[PDB]
Parts: sequence; C-alpha cells; structure tokens
Amino acid sequence: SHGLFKKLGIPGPTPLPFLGNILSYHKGFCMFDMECHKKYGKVWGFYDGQQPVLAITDPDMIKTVLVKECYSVFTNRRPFGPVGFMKSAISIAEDEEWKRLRSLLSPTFTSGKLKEMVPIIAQYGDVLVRNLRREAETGKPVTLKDVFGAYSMDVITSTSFGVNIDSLNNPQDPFVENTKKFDFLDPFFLSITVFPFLIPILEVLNICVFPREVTNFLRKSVKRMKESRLEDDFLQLMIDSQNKALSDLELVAQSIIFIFAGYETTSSVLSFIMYELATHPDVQQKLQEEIDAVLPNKAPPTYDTVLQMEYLDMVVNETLRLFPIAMRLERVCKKDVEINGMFIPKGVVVMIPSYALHRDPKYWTEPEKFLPERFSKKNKDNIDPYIYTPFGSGPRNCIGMRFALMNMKLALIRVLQNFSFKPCKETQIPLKLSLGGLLQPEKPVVLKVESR
Amino acid sequence: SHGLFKKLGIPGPTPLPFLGNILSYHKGFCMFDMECHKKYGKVWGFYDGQQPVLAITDPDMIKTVLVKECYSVFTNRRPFGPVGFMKSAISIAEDEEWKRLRSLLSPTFTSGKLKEMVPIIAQYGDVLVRNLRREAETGKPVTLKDVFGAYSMDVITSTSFGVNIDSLNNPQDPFVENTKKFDFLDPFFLSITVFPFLIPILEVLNICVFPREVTNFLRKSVKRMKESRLEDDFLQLMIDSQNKALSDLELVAQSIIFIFAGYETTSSVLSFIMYELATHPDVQQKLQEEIDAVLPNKAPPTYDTVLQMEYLDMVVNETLRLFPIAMRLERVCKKDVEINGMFIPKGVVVMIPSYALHRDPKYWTEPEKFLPERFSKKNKDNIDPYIYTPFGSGPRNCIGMRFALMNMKLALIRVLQNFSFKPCKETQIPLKLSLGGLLQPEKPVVLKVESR
Ligand code: HEM
Ligand code: HEM
Ligand SMILES: CC(C)(C)OC(=O)N[C@@H](CSC[C@@H](Nc1ccccc1)C(=O)NCc1cccnc1)Cc1c[nH]c2ccccc12
Ligand SMILES: CC(C)(C)OC(=O)N[C@@H](CSC[C@@H](Nc1ccccc1)C(=O)NCc1cccnc1)Cc1c[nH]c2ccccc12
Repeated sequence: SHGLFKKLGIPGPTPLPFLGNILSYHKGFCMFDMECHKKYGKVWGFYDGQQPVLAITDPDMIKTVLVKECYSVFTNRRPFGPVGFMKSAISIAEDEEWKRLRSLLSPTFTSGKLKEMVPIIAQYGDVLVRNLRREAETGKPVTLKDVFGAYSMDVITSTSFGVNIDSLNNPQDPFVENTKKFDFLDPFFLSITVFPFLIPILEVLNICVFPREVTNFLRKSVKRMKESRLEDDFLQLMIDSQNKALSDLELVAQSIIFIFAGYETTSSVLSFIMYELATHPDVQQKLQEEIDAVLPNKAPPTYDTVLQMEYLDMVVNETLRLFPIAMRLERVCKKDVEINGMFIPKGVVVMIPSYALHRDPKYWTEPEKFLPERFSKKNKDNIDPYIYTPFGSGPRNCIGMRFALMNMKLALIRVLQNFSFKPCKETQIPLKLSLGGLLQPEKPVVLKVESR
Repeated sequence: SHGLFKKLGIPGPTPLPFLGNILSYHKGFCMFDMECHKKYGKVWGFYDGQQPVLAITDPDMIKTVLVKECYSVFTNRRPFGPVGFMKSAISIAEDEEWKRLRSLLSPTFTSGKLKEMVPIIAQYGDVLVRNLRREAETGKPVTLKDVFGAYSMDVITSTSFGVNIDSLNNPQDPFVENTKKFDFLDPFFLSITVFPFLIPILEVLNICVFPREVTNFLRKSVKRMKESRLEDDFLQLMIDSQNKALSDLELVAQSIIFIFAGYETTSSVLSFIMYELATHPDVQQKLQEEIDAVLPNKAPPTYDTVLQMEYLDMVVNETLRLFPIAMRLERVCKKDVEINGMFIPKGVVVMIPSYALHRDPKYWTEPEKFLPERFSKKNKDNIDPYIYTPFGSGPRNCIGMRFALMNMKLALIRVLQNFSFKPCKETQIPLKLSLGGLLQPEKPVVLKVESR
C-alpha cells in the first residue's frame, strides 16, 4: 500500500510501516507542508497511516479539483469519524446528500438574509465594549479569546436560535456551558489515522467525536424551539425550507455545525487580527481613521458602511493569509482521472496546503511580514485566487464566508471606535503557532486595552 | 462457551448466541435477579455475552467467597474498562496492588480520623438548612437530589482536599463543574458486555470511561494542592502515608474514587430516606423526637451523640435494605475451587444479588413494606449478616462505610431538627426504581418542606 507514489513517479518522504509519514507531524501540519513544498516542489505525496495523500500547488490543477471536476470527481473530503448522527451535517455529508443539503441551506447565506442580520449582530457589539471597558477601567491585561469568544458565542445563539445571553457575565447559563465544549494531533486522531479501521468499531458503539451530551442537549432544545415558534435566524430559515425536504434531526445537525463554525473560527480570527494590529500600531491608526471617516461621531456601522471600508478588508484578508485557520483543503478522489496532465488514482486524498501557499516566497514578498497593502485595489488584482484561499474555492467552499466577514467586521468597527490595543509584557511576540494540530497560538494572546 | 452451566448441572435461562442472557436486563438487573431467584432457587447461572456469571444465595457459601477464600480465590471484581490511568484506583486494582493500596488507605477510615472530621462535616449541614429554608420560605416543592447533592458535594471537596464551596449557590465555581460530571445498561456498556474484546482497543486509544478532562483537571489540581500544603482530609492522610509507598498519580486516582463514592451514593441514599420518611410520617415524628431527646434545644450533634441514636440507625439500615445502591456484589474466581460442596471453575464471575436478597420473603416479612423495626435491638440479632450486606462483606467490603454512615447521619440530624417533609402532588408514590442500570428513582424525588 505504501508503494503508490513510488510507482506514479511522484516524490515524497519515506513512509514507515503502519505509521506512514505521521511522525513528521511532530512540528504540526504547517511546518511539515512547508518543508515538503521546499524539498519536493509543485507536487508531492505522503501517507497518513496507509492513506495516500497527494499535495498539489499548481493553481490550474487546483481550480480543476476545487471547481472544474468538483461534482464529477472531487466532491467529498476525507472520511471523518466516528460521527454518529452528525453524519448528516453539510460539511460531513457526501455526494447527493451533500448536494441536497447545500441547496436547502444555501439561501440562508445570501447577502439579503445577511443584511437582515446586521441590526441584530450590531447589538452584541455594544455588549462587547462594556465588557472590555470594565477590563479597561480596571487595568489588568485582557485575554482576547475570552472576551472575543464571549462575543462570538453571543452572535451564534442569536443568529441561529434567537437565544440572547451575555456569556461573559453568564458562564453558568442554560446553554452557555454545552455550547463551549478537534486537535488532529492529539492521542485520539493519531490513533485514528493509524487505526482507521477502528472508526467502524466506534460507530456501532454510539461513541462520537461530538460528546453524547452536548448533542443530546441541543437535539431536544431545538425540538422545543421548533414546537414553540410553531406557532406564534438560521433555525427559522431552515424550518421555512422544509415547508427531499429538510428533516428534523438533519436540522439539528446543521445547527451544531453552524455553532462551531462561528464560535472558535470567528473568535480565533479576531484574535489573530488584534495581535497583528497591536504589533503594527500604524495599521491600527490607519484603520481607526477610516472608520471615523465613514462613521463620524462613532456612527453605528450599517451593512453598507461595512462594505464601504477598504483598509478593513485589506487587514482581514492579510490576517487570513498569515493564519488561514483551515491550514489545508482536501477532496477525496473518487475516480481514476487525469487532471492537468497527471494521473490521480481512485481513493487518493488530494490536498491543497493553504498555509504553505499563503507563505510561499514565490507568490508573496516578505510572506511572514504582516503587510496589508498586498490587498490594496492596486495590488489585489495580481493575487491568484487559487493560491490565497482562506475560504476554499468552488462548489464546496465555505458557505458562511459572507457571514463570517460581516460578523468579524461589525465586531472590529465597534471595538476600534472605542479602544486602542497595546502589547503587554506577557504578550507573546513573536506569536508562536500551536505545534499541535490546530491553527491557534502557542500562548494565548494577552493585550493592554485603553479607552479612547 | 455457553455450555458451562449446562455442564456443571447448574440451572439458568437459555443464552442467545453472542448476547448471552443480556436481553433479560430489559427490566433492569433488580427485576431479573428476583425472577431468577424465584424460578431457579439457591444457585443459578447466566451469561453477560460470553461471560459466565454464577449467582449464589447461601449465606455460608457467601461468607466463603466474601471472607474465607477472599485472598486465595475471590479477590478482584469483574474486569472493568476502559479505565486508563484509573487502573490504580483501589476499587479497580487487583491482587497485590489492591492489597498494597487497601493498606495504605485503611487508616484514613478509622473511627479516630472519622471523629476529627465531625466538626468539619458539621459545618456544611448548616449551609444545607439555609438553602432548604430559602426554598421552604418560598413554597415551591424541592428536588432532594439537587439540594442533597449540593450538600454531599460540599462534604467531599472539604473532607478530601480542603476546598470550601456553597455549590448550590456556586454552580459555576472552579471545581464544582468538573466534579459533577455509570449506567451499566446504556448503549455503551451493553456494547462492552457483548464486545469485551474491544476494551483493549480503547486502552491503546487513551479513551476512558472517566472523561479525559475531569481527570486532567484534578490530576493537576492535586499537584497544585500537593505542592502547596508542602510546605505550610483524605489528601493529607494519603500524602502523610507516602512519607511500596503511595505514588503521585496513584494518589490522584484514589481521590477521584473517593469523590464519586461520596457524591452520588451519599446524596442518593439521603433521597431514598427522605422519600421513605415523607411517605411514613410516623417514622419521621419518632425520629424527630429522638433527636430532640439526645440534642435538646437543637443541640449540635457530636460524633458520640450520633452513635447514641438508635432509631436513626434503624431507619438508615431499613432504607439501605430496600435500596442497596450496589444491587450486586461480585468477585472473579481465579482458581478451580470447591466451596460448600460446589465446584467453581476458573474465570467465572461469582455474584451475590443483594437487592433480591434484601427483598426475599424467605428472610424478610413484608419485604417491600418499609418497616424500620426489623433493626431494633430486639430483632437486629435475628438478621443474617450475609443476607443483608449494603456495604459488602469481608476484606474487600466498603472502605468508607463508617464515613458514609456518619456523613449521612449528621445530615439527617440537622435537617430533621428544622424541617418536616411532606409528599407533593408531583411526588412519585409509589417510587418506581430506574428500569435502567442504576439504583435510582424513575422520577426524581420532589417533596414539600416546612419549617419547624
Ligand atoms: C473566519 C471565518 C471562517 C473561515 C476562514 C472559514 C474557512 C472555511 C474553509 C477553508 C472551508 C472549506 C472550504 C473548501 O473545502 O473549499 C469551510 C467550510 C465550511 N464553512 Fe467555513 N470558515 C469560516 C467561518 C464559517 C462560519 C461563520 C460558518 C457559518 C455557517 C461556516 C460554515 C461552513 C460550512 C458549513 C462549511 C462546509 C461547506 C461544505 O462542506 O459544503 N464557516 N470554511
Ligand atoms: C451509603 C453509602 C455507601 C454504600 C451503601 C456503599 C456500598 C459499597 C459496596 C456494596 C461496596 C462493595 C463491597 C464488596 O464488594 O464487598 C463498596 C466498596 C467501596 N466503597 Fe462504598 N458505599 C458507600 C459509600 C462510600 C464512600 C462515602 C466511600 C468514600 C471513600 C466509599 C468507598 C468505597 C471504596 C473505595 C470501595 C472499594 C473497596 C475495595 O475494592 O477495596 N464508599 N461500597
Ligand atoms: C478530518 C479531516 C481533517 C481530514 O477533514 C476535515 O476537514 N473534517 C472536519 C470535521 S467535520 C466538519 C465540521 N467540523 C466540526 C468540528 C468541531 C465541532 C463541530 C464540527 C465543520 O464544518 N465545522 C465548521 C467550520 C470550521 C472551520 C471553518 N469553517 C467552518 C473539520 C474541518 C475543519 N475546517 C473545515 C472546513 C469545511 C469542512 C470541514 C472542516
Ligand atoms: C463493572 C462491574 C459492574 C461488573 O463491577 C463494578 O462494580 N465496577 C465499578 C466501576 S470502578 C470503581 C469505582 N466506580 C466509579 C464510578 C463512577 C465514577 C468513578 C468511579 C468506585 O469504587 N466508586 C465508589 C463507590 C460507588 C458505590 C459504592 N461505594 C463506592 C462500579 C462499582 C459500583 N459499586 C462498587 C463498589 C465497590 C467497587 C466498585 C463498585
């Protein structure tokens, strides 16, 4: 099984029996992809256990996988388990059941439904400022992921179920616990990659990478909410759709996906931004000046004034370049195909190393340096959309891209209208990324906060 | 494998392929043991999957297993897994490592160390009264397991680490969460009994019936406490012992056992008592009168005045007869032996059905009726210590029996000095026991509480 890439003429590191190349994940996926990109070039291979993985870095070949041949060949991602009833979640579902779900859930994320969400997402930005001010009037540094997490949590439960909580002042509420509760290099998932034949063992055991309790809490919580608005957010838009149509437990599963999607991602991207803003204080001033020009007297951001801000889009995009939280994009090749002159055998995982491509000196000058001007309208043209892909690409890209950018930008506008963020003695500079299996900081980001 | 009891001449229900007799657990262990005791007699057999289990009800034969041949033959209980680092917990450990631990932990539970604990256990009884009074001055019924659990939780963290919390008013404290977080007939453990060859699968996966997070919280919490009192309760008595000696992670493991031991047990026995007191109001008055005679002016109970109360011991004992939380006692037979004229082959689990023996009409008149006078000093003599065994018997019996009886009695004395407990319209009468795999009520116990 370990002779595949040795046959196809594709180069790669020598796999060990059973382990494959996974000992090379000791420095984390990011550092391993970079070294492979360096040693090997435009295409290489390795083995997650006995699983072949082909990394590709040609943007034409990437467009073929993510777009051109998405429906025919590269339709699903690597099988993930054990998942239990979470098999019906859009990001996990496969082939025609993914296609059905993606459609039933697509109108949820239009710019029209997104503009209805602005006045609601704009209300918890104010709850955020007062929690910062209480820690700004105090003095003690601030841990961003705490305060940003509490905010991102407040946007989720409101934009997805209607529930309204100040989590930072209500850590022991009715749903704030369950909803705060996957390291792909921890003892568990490495044991998967080596023993992926033990996934089916756990699926007959009802054991789940989603704890059987959080899921049990929201499965019944939804069916209370469902039989409450009926008759008298995401949950509403999904229930209206099933009026081939969406099921009840299918509806719970997409809710659970939308929560992790907008909790740790939204709150962890904001912390990469605030770290970079705090360590590049001119970019902070330029941003503060642009907000006050569009929104004078700290005017409330509207859906339209947010898209009006260009230097804010440049800042977000550049932070997503340095910290693309997905790290890699992946598609399971389901047929023997020949894309851009290369034969891909059936069953091979095709992987795009986003992190490595975002930091490639062949496409980016000074790629470690935080330089937002790359995304100025003068230079935004010269950027290859299949090299910089923080939301993936093609029919299977991030369905909540628009919502995530709008959610994070409404947060930043209000927060930078009232605060400046300074490095602390305890602030990790330069921020070390987690040697583990997540795109997260080694030490969490602590910063000083001052009231304008 | 299913031909064993068919060969030995022992009667039993016909086992199905792979499942054995476990479909017969549908009404719970209790009802199944009673029916088997009824249909079959003094000795019978069944199969937990391919595991042979021999039930015995002769008190001479039981004394042989629990006492006479405990060290030689019947030393450990049924293998339990997956357990991870919790293998070193006294109740799980085996043979010489159990013997070493039982010794290193025995002086902890002397009546001398227990008398030092009284003034501390007496302090949270007052915290209990004021939480009841707030729900007694209000009116709304009271769920006993909530308020009793909060109390039992407060005694644990104090008598085992020194930490002091009012959990009922601090549900979101630093340790109250972790510490509040096994149904042997849920989807998981039935899958064990049928696939017990999958336990070793999980032990190479670090997966644990103890969540990897609660254990991680207390493993480090202990090693903070350890290097804090050093230098400047159970944890202290264990640390003094290791001065063949107790280890560090061994010390964490016994702490985790002492917590579940005194949290759900203590708080669930108190609720069986309060249910029975509320549904037999004369027994409540007789008890209230005896406390006021020993402790006039609601005098504070002392270690000695608690043992002075006889009708209180009768009440506890009779409640433990009707609801012996263990349900069964068990020992793995490690040699071919012939005890009381019966050949026991190696590897067979020997089981004593406590619940069924506590309700046997051959030893108890009106065994369902709650009749505390069975344990009056006139009739306490005529009770067979190998028929009524709420704490087991012999070298492997409950190490915290004395502590549990003292802990529960200090609770009852203070609570009955200030409250009467009435049935509510919502009170489940007659209380149905959980059809599941726990000795717990179907519906939780709700009762009215009135201030004396
Ligand atoms: C900064 C925020 C976010 C980033 C950078 C991000 C990034 C990504 C990426 C890279 C993918 C895979 C794309 C591919 O394979 O081509 C993805 C998929 C997905 N995202 Fe996001 N995401 C973010 C937030 C969100 C939010 C707020 C939601 C809310 C619903 C969401 C919902 C989803 C779903 C459902 C998928 C799977 C789509 C499918 O398989 O059909 N994401 N995201
Ligand atoms: C009403 C309260 C309790 C009851 C009815 C009870 C009952 C039992 C029973 C039946 C056993 C098995 C005995 C045997 O196999 O012969 C046992 C064992 C045990 N109990 Fe308790 N228990 C109670 C509370 C506690 C408490 C508060 C502790 C605190 C440390 C504790 C610690 C233990 C330990 C460590 C074992 C295992 C002993 C060994 O395997 O060496 N128990 N209990
Ligand atoms: C297994 C691997 C790495 C080879 O393959 C994956 O990718 N398995 C995905 C696992 S199940 C999809 C789901 N995970 C999740 C995680 C924790 C709790 C609940 C759900 C998901 O979508 N959460 C929202 C999200 C996260 C990040 C960006 N946006 C949206 C993990 C995954 C990471 N980023 C993805 C992007 C699209 C689809 C899946 C993923
Ligand atoms: C597996 C079976 C049923 C065939 O065999 C058992 O019995 N496996 C015992 C499991 S591991 C011992 C440990 N469980 C535990 C449970 C949850 C969290 C943490 C620990 C334990 O001791 N908790 C204290 C206790 C509970 C009840 C009375 N007193 C003390 C389950 C068990 C039930 N009652 C016992 C009495 C003695 C020893 C073990 C048990």
